[PDB]
Amino acid sequence: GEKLKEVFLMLDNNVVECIKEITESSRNGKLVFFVGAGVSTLSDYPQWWRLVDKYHEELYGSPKKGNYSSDEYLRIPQIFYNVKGEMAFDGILKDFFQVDKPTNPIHDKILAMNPAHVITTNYDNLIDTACWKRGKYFSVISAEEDVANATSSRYLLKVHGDFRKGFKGENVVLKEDDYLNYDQNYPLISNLMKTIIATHTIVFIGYGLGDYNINMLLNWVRKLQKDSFHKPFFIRTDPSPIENETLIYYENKGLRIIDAASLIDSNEYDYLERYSAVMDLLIESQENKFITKDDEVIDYIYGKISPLFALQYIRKIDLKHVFEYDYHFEVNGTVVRHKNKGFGYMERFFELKESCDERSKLSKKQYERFNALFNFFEKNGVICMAKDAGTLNTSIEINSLAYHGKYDVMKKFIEEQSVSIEDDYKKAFFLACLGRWEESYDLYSNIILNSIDESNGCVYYLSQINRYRIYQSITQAVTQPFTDEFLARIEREMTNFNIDDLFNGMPFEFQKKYKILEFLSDNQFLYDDTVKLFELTNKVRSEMSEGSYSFGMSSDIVVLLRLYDNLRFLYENCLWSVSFHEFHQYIRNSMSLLIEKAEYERTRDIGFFMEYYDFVNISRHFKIDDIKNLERSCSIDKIRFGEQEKIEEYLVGIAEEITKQFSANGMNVVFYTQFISEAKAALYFAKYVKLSEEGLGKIVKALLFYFPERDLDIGKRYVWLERLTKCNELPKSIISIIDDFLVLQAEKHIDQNYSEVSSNGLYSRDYGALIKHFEKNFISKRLSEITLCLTQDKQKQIDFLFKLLPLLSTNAKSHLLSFKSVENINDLMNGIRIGLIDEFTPEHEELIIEYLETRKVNYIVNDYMSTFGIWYFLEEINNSKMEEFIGMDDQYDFFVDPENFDYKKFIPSWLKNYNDKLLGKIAGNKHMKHHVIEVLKERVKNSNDKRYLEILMNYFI
Amino acid sequence: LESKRYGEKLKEVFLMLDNNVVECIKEITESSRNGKLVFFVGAGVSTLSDYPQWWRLVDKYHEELYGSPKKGNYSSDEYLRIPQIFYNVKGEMAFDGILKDFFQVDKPTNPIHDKILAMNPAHVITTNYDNLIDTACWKRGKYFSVISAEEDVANATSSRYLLKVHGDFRKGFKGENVVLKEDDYLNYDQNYPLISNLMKTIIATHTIVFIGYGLGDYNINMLLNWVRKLQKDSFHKPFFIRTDPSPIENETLIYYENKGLRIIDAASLIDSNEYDYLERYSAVMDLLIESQENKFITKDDEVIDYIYGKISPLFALQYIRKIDLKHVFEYDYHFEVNGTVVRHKNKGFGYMERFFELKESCDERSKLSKKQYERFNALFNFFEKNGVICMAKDAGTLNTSIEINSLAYHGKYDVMKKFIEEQSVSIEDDYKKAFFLACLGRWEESYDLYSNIILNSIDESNGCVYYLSQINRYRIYQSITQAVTQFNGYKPFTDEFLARIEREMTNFNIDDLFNGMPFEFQKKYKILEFLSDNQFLYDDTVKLFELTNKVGMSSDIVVLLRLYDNLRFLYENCLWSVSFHEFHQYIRNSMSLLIEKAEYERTRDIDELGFFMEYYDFVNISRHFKIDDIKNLERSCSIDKIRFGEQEKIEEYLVGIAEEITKQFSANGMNVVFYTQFISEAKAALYFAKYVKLSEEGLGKIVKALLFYFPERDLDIGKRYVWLERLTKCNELPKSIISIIDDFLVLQAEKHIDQNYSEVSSNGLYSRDYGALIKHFEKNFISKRLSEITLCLTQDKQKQIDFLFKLLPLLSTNAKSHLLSFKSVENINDLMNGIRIGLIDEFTPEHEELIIEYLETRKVNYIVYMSTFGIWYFLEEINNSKMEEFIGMDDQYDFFVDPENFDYKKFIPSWLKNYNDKLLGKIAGNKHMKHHVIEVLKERVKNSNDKRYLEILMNYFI
Amino acid sequence: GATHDLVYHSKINTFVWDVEFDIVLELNKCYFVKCFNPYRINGDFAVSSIDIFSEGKRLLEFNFKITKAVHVATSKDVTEIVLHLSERISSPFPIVKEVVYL
Repeated sequence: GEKLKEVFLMLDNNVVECIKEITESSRNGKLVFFVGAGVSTLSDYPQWWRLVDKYHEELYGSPKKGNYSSDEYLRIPQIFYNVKGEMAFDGILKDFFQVDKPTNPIHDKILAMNPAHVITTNYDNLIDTACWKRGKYFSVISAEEDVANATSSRYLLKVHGDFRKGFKGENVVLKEDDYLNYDQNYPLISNLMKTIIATHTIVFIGYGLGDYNINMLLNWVRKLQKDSFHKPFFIRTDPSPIENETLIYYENKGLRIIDAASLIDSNEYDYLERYSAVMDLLIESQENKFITKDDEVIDYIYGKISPLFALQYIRKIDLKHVFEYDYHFEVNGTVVRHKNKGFGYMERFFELKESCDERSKLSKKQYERFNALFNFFEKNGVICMAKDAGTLNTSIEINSLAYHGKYDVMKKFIEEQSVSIEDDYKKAFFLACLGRWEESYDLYSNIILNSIDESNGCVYYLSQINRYRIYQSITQAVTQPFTDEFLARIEREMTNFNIDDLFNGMPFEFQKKYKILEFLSDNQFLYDDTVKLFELTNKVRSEMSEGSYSFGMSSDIVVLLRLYDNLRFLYENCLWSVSFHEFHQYIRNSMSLLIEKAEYERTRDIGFFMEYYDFVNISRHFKIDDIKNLERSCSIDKIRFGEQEKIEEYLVGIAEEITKQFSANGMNVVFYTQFISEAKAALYFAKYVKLSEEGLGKIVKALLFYFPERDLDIGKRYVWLERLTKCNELPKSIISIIDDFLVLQAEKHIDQNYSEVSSNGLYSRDYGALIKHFEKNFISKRLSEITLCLTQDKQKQIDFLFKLLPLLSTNAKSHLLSFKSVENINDLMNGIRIGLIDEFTPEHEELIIEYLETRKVNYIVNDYMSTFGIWYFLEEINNSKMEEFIGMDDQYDFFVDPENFDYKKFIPSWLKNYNDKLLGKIAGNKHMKHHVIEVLKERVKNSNDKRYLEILMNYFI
Repeated sequence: LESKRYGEKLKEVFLMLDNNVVECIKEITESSRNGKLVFFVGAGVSTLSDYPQWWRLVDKYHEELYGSPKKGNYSSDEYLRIPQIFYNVKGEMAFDGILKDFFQVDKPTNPIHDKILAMNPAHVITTNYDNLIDTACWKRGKYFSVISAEEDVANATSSRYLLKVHGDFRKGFKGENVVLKEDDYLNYDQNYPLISNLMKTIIATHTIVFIGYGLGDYNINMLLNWVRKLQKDSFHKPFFIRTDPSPIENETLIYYENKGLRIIDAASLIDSNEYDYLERYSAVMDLLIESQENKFITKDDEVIDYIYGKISPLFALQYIRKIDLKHVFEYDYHFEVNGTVVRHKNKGFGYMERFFELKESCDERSKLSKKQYERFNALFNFFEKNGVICMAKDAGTLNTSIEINSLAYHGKYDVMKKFIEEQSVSIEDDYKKAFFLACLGRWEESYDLYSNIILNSIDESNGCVYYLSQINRYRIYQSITQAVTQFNGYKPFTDEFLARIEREMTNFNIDDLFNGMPFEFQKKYKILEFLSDNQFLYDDTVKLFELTNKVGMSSDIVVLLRLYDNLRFLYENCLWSVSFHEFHQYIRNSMSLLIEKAEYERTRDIDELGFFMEYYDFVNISRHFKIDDIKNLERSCSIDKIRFGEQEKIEEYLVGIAEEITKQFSANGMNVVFYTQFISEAKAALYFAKYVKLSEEGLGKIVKALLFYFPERDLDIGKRYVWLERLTKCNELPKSIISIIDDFLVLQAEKHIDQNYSEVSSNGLYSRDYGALIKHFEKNFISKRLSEITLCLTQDKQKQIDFLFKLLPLLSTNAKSHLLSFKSVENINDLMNGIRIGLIDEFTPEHEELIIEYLETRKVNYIVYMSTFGIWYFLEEINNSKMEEFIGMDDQYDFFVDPENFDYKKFIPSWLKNYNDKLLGKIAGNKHMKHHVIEVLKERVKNSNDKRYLEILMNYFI
Repeated sequence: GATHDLVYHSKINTFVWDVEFDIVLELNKCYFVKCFNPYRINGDFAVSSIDIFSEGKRLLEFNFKITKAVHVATSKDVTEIVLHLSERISSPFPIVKEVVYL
């Protein structure tokens, strides 16, 4: 090896580039060997001059010894065939050629090169015997009836016949007439031979530079053009070195001779180590020891990287596949060696990087190639090795208008003039991201029809995948916007288009130079990342259940800076493949693990600061029930949210997009359904940000007024307004907004049958409560004027302005209570919910007696019953009649009779639902304390909620 | 309308064919699927979208040469001599001018230059001079290497050819770029050497379809002379599609059929006018496009052959998953794992629905043919074996109880070693032997015999023995590599071995194993490609994530009967690819979800506040968990209230583990490659063994194969005490376990006869505890042998005296007299062994002062056994006022010596799972201990899944 | 400077971190492991049993003024931080080298 590395250094400049071409064609599959009869005469198989001597022996007698010339090799077997016959000819064949010689190792080294085809001029059966011992299947095409009867696309093309069907002289090409009548006896093997020759790279491995077969291939290749073809390579293994004139003569005649005696030094009768000398120096397709200079590592890296300048970002996790499996690139820019049994070409590249004294000694164009590669590796975030690197940086930048939700400029970028196909590829991704799928499918089809002239298999392929995923978005759309002409042609051309057959039907330039673009046509994209989340999900949850507060190094950097490379390959390369929900569960379990880790490692008596990118993912990929799962478990209010000028402009970006789209007419039903989920999940997680007065006042106004119904109910807005007004404080502008909302609701009740459909049972009354929760001395002027212009009729509006009764003036309450009084339960339970009854007159409790009597009519064959048992429990009700309704509610019977209630019928809940005077008079009891403490204990076990613990600490113990 | 008139009327045309047209539709479409369909597009499809025909030019070539146009309608080769005489008399600057006049036009393509492209052909060869094909190729987004001159063949960019075989006009309208003159047809095979060879190589390596010609047409005759110079059907016959007005004579349909063509006529299929070609070309090329429709199965003897086409290669496999069978058939019929087929898209014939009806009801079964009946018998056995029974409509009895019947799954070693030493009769026999050798750790004969398999599956035609032996050989290579990276880089393999396995497995890409195969292993075995990567458990894992969220009818059947199909494809097909740890986490999260579900749905009194655990529900916990994972299950969910069945099958499994420990560790049996695999299963299997009620021979052969034969460095002396405790808290010691543990302690007593034997142990548990357990179930036990050992005891051997003072209550009275004629109390360790075997009832005040000097040396610690002194001070054993001086040294000593000055946020979440009933109960009989320990118990009933803190806080505090 | 390996187990109030003490209880290379046995049958009243090593168990009188504490494989003695953590946390053996967690 090392002495052959000295032979590697001891070559002319043609042998080395021929090693490059032979091995790169062995990698491409464009290497065809043409195996001869100098490799099959080692493992000695009876040579032809031996038979012509015997053909001279039984024909004339007295063997010649006047050493055999040219075509006299072929006329002595011919004169014989015309004088003696064929039953003697085919008998001498059966004598000499019916042997079994075991193969030499140089019928195996040809096979160890992985050739595309193997053509041979050998009559024997030693190649396929050598092919049989490696487990390789070759379609042995040795007669003319085998060509379309061939089974595999790998050929063992025995071009001069064979002896597998009998030792007769009619199955092979031995006589002189069989060489003259060859192109009319053998029509298909000849064409298939000379089609391989002009569509591959041919290497001769068994011949001499006489050898009439080679001359038959050198006449035909001389009848061709100005290098239509590629020159065949001849590998000459002879004892004497070649004359220089016959190395120039055959080089223009078509061959390119690699001599084997001008590379080593040996004896006269040892062929096996000349064949081994070239075929141990050609096998090094793995070794590639050609980069021993500082101007050849820069060209190796300019070979495996420089096609990838059309992409705008490449993941590190994909870059350990770009280079074969050495150099696992960690996501912090630190390269670790993995196997690399050879040259540290990356390690050499960093040394001819930053230190400039090795950089000046480069060539001219090698310096420019170094500049482009330095910009490339600097851009993607690869900086150094892992040894001399302690400053590993952070803060990635997805800089794409589609990620930041900055619509606002996309609509401005689309209406500009297009100057490129990469420009139209961004416009088509923006149109697709804006819901305008018709111009997207049209313009993506314009991309796949305009990427035919240029040579770029990463615009075409990725526009294909995006067109297929927008097809799945149209299909998933219409199964729940577009004309019926559209749905026909998109369900006409996307039929039978297999996505898994998109990658393996491409030219070889898009097979290896862009090999990382195949995890995208399936969901093998997030595989490694997800299986490196499962272990970390173990690793940080096994140490939460034993209290192992690691004082050393946290592992959140592994999750948080490997998620961010997934969101950056898609949006920076403008890929529509974001409409799949395994990305969503990856982000939900990722960010959920990061929040539980950051909250667990906060109360630890012995980062994750939530910047801008830590909010877009929660907004776009969660649901409202998922955020509620986070708030039930881990208190996110003790997090210290930064970038509150960037999340604020994001949320007023959401607020202005609700504002613009829902003012007169702006809603596409394909963009509304995408966007309104982000506007919902984004505005529920908006309590954690400290907004301004213009920040809050433009979100609250774009939630109460412009956020459309059927997706946010009137009482469903109350939770959201409550959160956004428990973080901040109402600066006499939110009061003006909610006041203007209630005046708007009051004027919608001027007609009948308006009923304020609401799930929660929360209504405009609660908005009035909140106003008199921060602004105790508030008097609405407009509601006062509405109630002062009130008449005998319009019974709905009177009830609405009795629910909102504390927001009125004194003349308004006089004229207003000149119409209503207490006549039923609903006016009573609105009566003490706005405050205007202080003590019960005993007609109220008897009215409750008739109401619960109708509840007895229920039990014989909106529940207000527990609010009567608790009024009986807090000593408001003064009656001995109300204890008769036992066995009707478990929560009424919990309070009217707290010694006969069966306490395994006590619900795990009901304790998160009680105030401070009730929880505290439950605690001021005996059996309520005894059993409610047990309920609180077992449901502090089987829950992740922190509220039951607060009840049991602050009130019971 | 058009789909129900042209389509359904064409389905009447489908019924109205001879038997040759239909099989030609089958061959043309299956070659369009294979990629062996080559169209040879002509000049009858490019004269629609009218492009100036040649007889128009020869007429003009006759006009400026002679004058007075002929009208004596043009014959044969006179088409070619009038452009030739011109070229010899008028010149070439007039020839190439008439070409520039007529051929320089731009005619937009017809839809039948697009229907040829809608067939997805492998190659497109054409004899057209124009540029309408590639214009039609440009509007579909297809890239063809337009090879129109001889310098284009190796200068071609893609392997899809638009082979313009007669020249082109893209480089100028000259008569030298095309084949138009008569001399250009004579001098064609010497002016055009490479396009001709590449043409006639495609013809004899594909299926050729002619789509634009007539049965005159000298080009076709040039291809019919050459194909006549061939052999006895070396080649395949070209198909001619003839679209002419008149129907063909029967004699010219017989004549050209033996000359080499196979004519599909287009006027013997429809009925139309004289001058309408576009709907004859449409009539055959709308009837040929139906590669998706396959409306050929409208009989009850053709659905059985469709199913015998897509299933019958898969009889060499021994099991196929249902989840893979929805990929075997294209994406209709989602097979649910209970044998219930649901329709998914299936816009056509219910061939499975028809197959079940010609199944069980026999009155449709009798009317089959002879060989179709045998094909039905084989397919019935196949679908019956894998567990597919019916549809989802008329099926309420969906069955259960799968059967992984493989010797390697059940851990039945015992017969593998007997099966391997038999005589081999097949390659499927050697494939099982090689999987058994690989499963027995004998990896050298495995890699040798797998290499013998990949060298012996060259003669037969089976790409599922070869491919799977390849994957197994690669995963055993990763097992050798992962082995030696812990072993060397205890000599398992020689250095000759590690060289050749790191010589041939270099540069073998696993992802290039599948896409380098013949096309028979590309589609007929398409489900064998999720195995070369870890896309095997993808769908199952992403249908666990939702159920993990989600948890009448329970949903445990969805998890428990989809796991079991994963363990059955690998072991029944004898696959070594079980050495990866995503399978493990899938089983751990699966079985962990099933146990938490089955335990959660057990205390449910309905208004709130199966999984019977048979044999297969134990092998997976054993082989795939760890001991800390089982402890995570026992900390959260009480598995003791589960009602474990098959306790004659789990018992024979665990005594199978016990006998394999017994045999291998008796004199010499341990291969270091099989020991490391097996001893993890023997550990995780014997920790989960408390839940099974064993016999006396069942327990007595596990306890003996744990105390005696289970080797050290993997189970410590005090580490065995937990395991023996569990296995003797489930059962009761029937005076045979007592004999085992007694024989163990006599064995340990005789190992202390020499010095420096120290009983290395992590837990601090020792042989004393074994003595305690013996006098925990057998209060009146007297060991005879330990009595004799202590009676033959002398002044020396100080280790053995101490050992037989830790085991002091297991002695006789003469043994304790002669034994306590040597020892007394001189330090802390003899005192805290003194009251741990029971022989001190009350403290004499020299003991407490000895504790004073001990804790004084603890003061020597704090200047630059303690909690057991503070608790003895707390349970009113210590009578001293000196011991309260050591404050600020332990938080648990200061919890008991001073329970009003201890800062109770320094009170550990634990320490309450560690106290007895007299301590927990005198903690509870206090004021501030109750006040703060109840708060600790409350917050750690919140932030824990353990059920023990709740038991403390219920049973002692409230 | 070895705080990248310092782990704080909080159910026994210790600091699992591989050091090798040099003590006067005069000994060299002494490391401590600690157990967490929940229901140790008969084995006094405690949570945690120290199991002192000196390349093998020590077989206990109990002094160990630690004079030279040195971190394994990233040396240059860490005695200052060990006395600091001994100053804050008041338990037996605040630096423990392994925890069993029974």
